[PDB]
Amino acid sequence: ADISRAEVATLIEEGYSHSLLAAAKQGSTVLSAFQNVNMGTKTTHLPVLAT
Amino acid sequence: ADISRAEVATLIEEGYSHSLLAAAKQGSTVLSAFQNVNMGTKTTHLPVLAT
Repeated sequence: ADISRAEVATLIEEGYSHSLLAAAKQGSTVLSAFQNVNMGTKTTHLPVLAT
Repeated sequence: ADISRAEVATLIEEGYSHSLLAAAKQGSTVLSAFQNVNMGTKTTHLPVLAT
């Protein structure tokens, strides 16, 4: 007869590590490339020179 | 049985922005390339060597 690894049960604990549990978040490209314009309503008009 | 956006009509105001209504004006090239001579009268004579 013997002592197997399965004969010792939860005297053998399993560990945990968060060393692989991170990812950098990536923002919107267009929100950093261009001016953000605040709005107060669904539709904003912008006049532009045309001739 | 509900209020759509088109059921509220002009209780919704449309907005305006001038953030797109600007342009730098471009000067004359010949007035920056060459000497600007201050004239007091319509005609100035300049003699030049010719032979």
